[PDB]
Amino acid sequence: STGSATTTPIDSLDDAYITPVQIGTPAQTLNLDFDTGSSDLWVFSSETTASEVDGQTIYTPSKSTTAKLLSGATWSISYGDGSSSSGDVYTDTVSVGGLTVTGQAVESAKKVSSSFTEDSTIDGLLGLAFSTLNTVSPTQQKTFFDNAKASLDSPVFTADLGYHAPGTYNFGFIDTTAYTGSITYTAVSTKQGFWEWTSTGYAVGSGTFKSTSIDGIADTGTTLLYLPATVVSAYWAQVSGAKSSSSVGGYVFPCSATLPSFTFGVGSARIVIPGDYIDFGPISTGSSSCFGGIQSSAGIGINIFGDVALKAAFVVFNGATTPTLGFASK
Repeated sequence: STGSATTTPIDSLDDAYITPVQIGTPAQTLNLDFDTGSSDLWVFSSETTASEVDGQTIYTPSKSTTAKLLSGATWSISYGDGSSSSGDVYTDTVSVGGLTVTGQAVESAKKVSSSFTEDSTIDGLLGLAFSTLNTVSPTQQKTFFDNAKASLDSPVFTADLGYHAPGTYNFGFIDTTAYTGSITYTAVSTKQGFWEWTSTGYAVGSGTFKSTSIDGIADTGTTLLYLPATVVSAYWAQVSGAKSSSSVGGYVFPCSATLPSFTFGVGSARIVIPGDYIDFGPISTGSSSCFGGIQSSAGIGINIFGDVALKAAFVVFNGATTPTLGFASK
C-alpha cells in the first residue's frame, strides 16, 4: 500500500504545516501537524477542557463506531518550545492520503497549553519519530508509520515541504518526479528516538564550504534551523545590522536586508537554503526589525534541522531495519 497527502502552511511565514487526517467511522477529518521530532498522535477532542478550545476541529470518539477506549492508558507530553498537552487514549481507524491503519492509538487531549489553544489552525499532532519516544503509559504505543510499515510497498515516508506553498507527505514510495539529481543517503542514530544524523558542514552565501561535523535531528515539527553558536554567528555576520537580541530571544536583522543563502552538507552533497527562506518577518506588527530563521541551539542541547532546512530539500525517512535519511535538491 501507499498514501499521499498534501501539507499546507498554516500562515504566511510557514510557521508550521497541516495535513488532513481521517479518524474514525464515519471519518472525522482533522488537520494535524506531522512532527518527525515526536511520537504521539494526539488530537483536540470532545474531552478537551472547553475553555482551552478556540476554533479547532475536535475528534468525538463517541460518534465513531470503531473507537475503543484503551483502558487505563494516559499520556502527557512537553515540547521544546514549552508547550504541552495530556489526556487519555482510544484506538481507532486512521487514514492519511488513502493509507489506512486500524487500531491506531489516538491520544485524546483533556488539557492543552495556551499556545495550542491560541493556534486555531492545528487540531493536533501526528508524531513520526521513533516509537520509543511515545508517552502513553503504562503501555507505550506505536506511531502511525510504525503501524503502517509492514503493509507499505517500501518502508519509507517522504517530506516535501513548500516555501510559502503547499507540499506533500508520501508513505510507502519515493516519487522520482519530485526532486532533481540524486538522493544522498546518510546514517541515522536512533539512540535518542529521533531521526538523528550528522551534516558534513556548511557555507554562508557564496563563501567557501567549511567541512565540520554537525550532529542534529530532522524535525518537521520545528519551524527554524537551530545550529551551533559558531555557525550561526558566521551566518549573521554577513548581514549588515544583524544582532542577537536577548529581549527578543534570538538573532534579528533589518527588514530592509537581502539575506544570503545557507548551504548544509549531506555527505558529499550540498543543500542550499535560499536567503528568503531565512526571513521570518517583523518581530511585532509594523516593526522594521525582522526575526531570523537560523538561530543558536546553544540553549537546547541538540541541533535541529527544522522546516527552514527541510523545505529546501526532498527528504526520505527510510524506516528499513537500519534506518537512514535521504536528501535531494528540488
